[PDB]
Amino acid sequence: CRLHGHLYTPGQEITNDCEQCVCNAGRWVCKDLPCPGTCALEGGSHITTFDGKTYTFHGDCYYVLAKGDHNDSYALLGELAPC
Amino acid sequence: RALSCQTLAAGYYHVCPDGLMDDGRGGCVVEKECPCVHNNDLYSSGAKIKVDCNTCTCKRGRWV
Repeated sequence: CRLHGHLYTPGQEITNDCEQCVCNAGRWVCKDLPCPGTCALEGGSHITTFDGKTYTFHGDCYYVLAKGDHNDSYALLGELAPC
Repeated sequence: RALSCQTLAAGYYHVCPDGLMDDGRGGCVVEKECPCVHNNDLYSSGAKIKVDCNTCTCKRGRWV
């Protein structure tokens, strides 16, 4: 197999970002690995969800940034207002 | 406690009296006859709209 250069033998394993793979007969076989997610609020208004999806809003209020769904788990808000 | 048919699932963390609430259209409305909003368009209860293969219905301020 090959992966950005190095010629991997048929049976050498590797650890990818969130998965680990093994070179099969010409193809890789990958098994998923746990890894967290991140939501970012940068600048005045730059929102990156846990699934990428970058966008800009420019709001003026308190907003539900992220709240647990069951009944009570938690609730993270934020104040995006003109400055 | 002042709901507006847009903060129903918000939580009301931080005019219409108890019971009746604002609908975003005008005077206060009951929860059953609360309208729906989609793409900045206000649709009354029982309205029908399709999404590319399906059909929807504004039932109680939500879409079925």
